[PDB]
Amino acid sequence: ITGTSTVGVGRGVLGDQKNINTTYSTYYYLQDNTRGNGIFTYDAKYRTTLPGSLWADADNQFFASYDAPAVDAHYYAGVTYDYYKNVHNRLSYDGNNAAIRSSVHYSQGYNNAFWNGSQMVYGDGDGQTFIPLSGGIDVVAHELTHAVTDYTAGLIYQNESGAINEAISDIFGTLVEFYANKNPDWEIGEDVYTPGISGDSLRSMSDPAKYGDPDHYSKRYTGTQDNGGVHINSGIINKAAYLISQGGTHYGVSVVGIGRDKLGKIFYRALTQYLTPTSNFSQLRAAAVQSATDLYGSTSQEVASVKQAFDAVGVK
Ligand SMILES: [Ca+2]
Ligand SMILES: [Ca+2]
Ligand SMILES: [Ca+2]
Ligand SMILES: [Ca+2]
Ligand SMILES: [Zn+2]
Repeated sequence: ITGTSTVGVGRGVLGDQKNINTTYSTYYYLQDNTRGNGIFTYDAKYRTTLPGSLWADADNQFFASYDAPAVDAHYYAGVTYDYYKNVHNRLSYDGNNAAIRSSVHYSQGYNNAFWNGSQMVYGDGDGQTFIPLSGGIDVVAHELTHAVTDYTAGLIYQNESGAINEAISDIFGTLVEFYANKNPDWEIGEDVYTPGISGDSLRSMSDPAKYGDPDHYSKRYTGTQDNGGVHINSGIINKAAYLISQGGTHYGVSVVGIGRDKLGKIFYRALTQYLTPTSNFSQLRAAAVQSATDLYGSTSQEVASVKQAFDAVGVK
């Protein structure tokens, strides 16, 4: 809508207070005009019809419990946008400042979130397996990253190329969590998963096997579930990415870590320059080696660590 840019305040899913960019025209709308062509947050009103209604509020204060998922979707989209702009010089997900749209309160008891090709969508959870999914900054950045991947490499959501697609989203969701300094870790979804149980998460990058996901290529899932295991086999790449950043010895293979900043630079380059819609794990390795080569030289420690990390998870 057309109006005056302003700033409101509210409380997120975890009860923390934050400022959010809104737009004023009779009502105050969740429309942030300070980033690209805008960040827009919508209310799906427990239906499955999308996008729903641009979020309208009478007084620019968002402290109602119904408000919480919208506050976080809107705010964390902004943070994710800032990460791509400040760190990788990328303007929104398409590189030309496309508007970012999210709907919250999607359906009833919906325990997922997703990018649907045009926008992000967040369930409220059922209150025991998940609380509202926009409460997790690694979740929001994971989904938004799917949009980045779709406009660049175009990795198909099937088999190995789909596992790569999921791992990239876990990797950048995590880097964005570290960027925001939001109690960062190498786990996925810990802030919104199982509010009854502390210390757990949906997936772990540092030790995928903790939840039954493979951490070596020899253990990859080869059946048909989950589109050929796109959320399962991602553990092999997540573990590789964790090793490149943090170092470690895994199945007897030792990796010298090069840290988060270089991990992000290497993977962002692989993603935007070398990967294609049908890339498999072996092609990911070549893309990553070539990226680190471009950036740091063929005899650098950085190239060496990328090679050892993929050797450690059995990807040749
Ligand atoms: Ca209000
Ligand atoms: Ca965390
Ligand atoms: Ca996390
Ligand atoms: Ca939990
Ligand atoms: Zn995903």
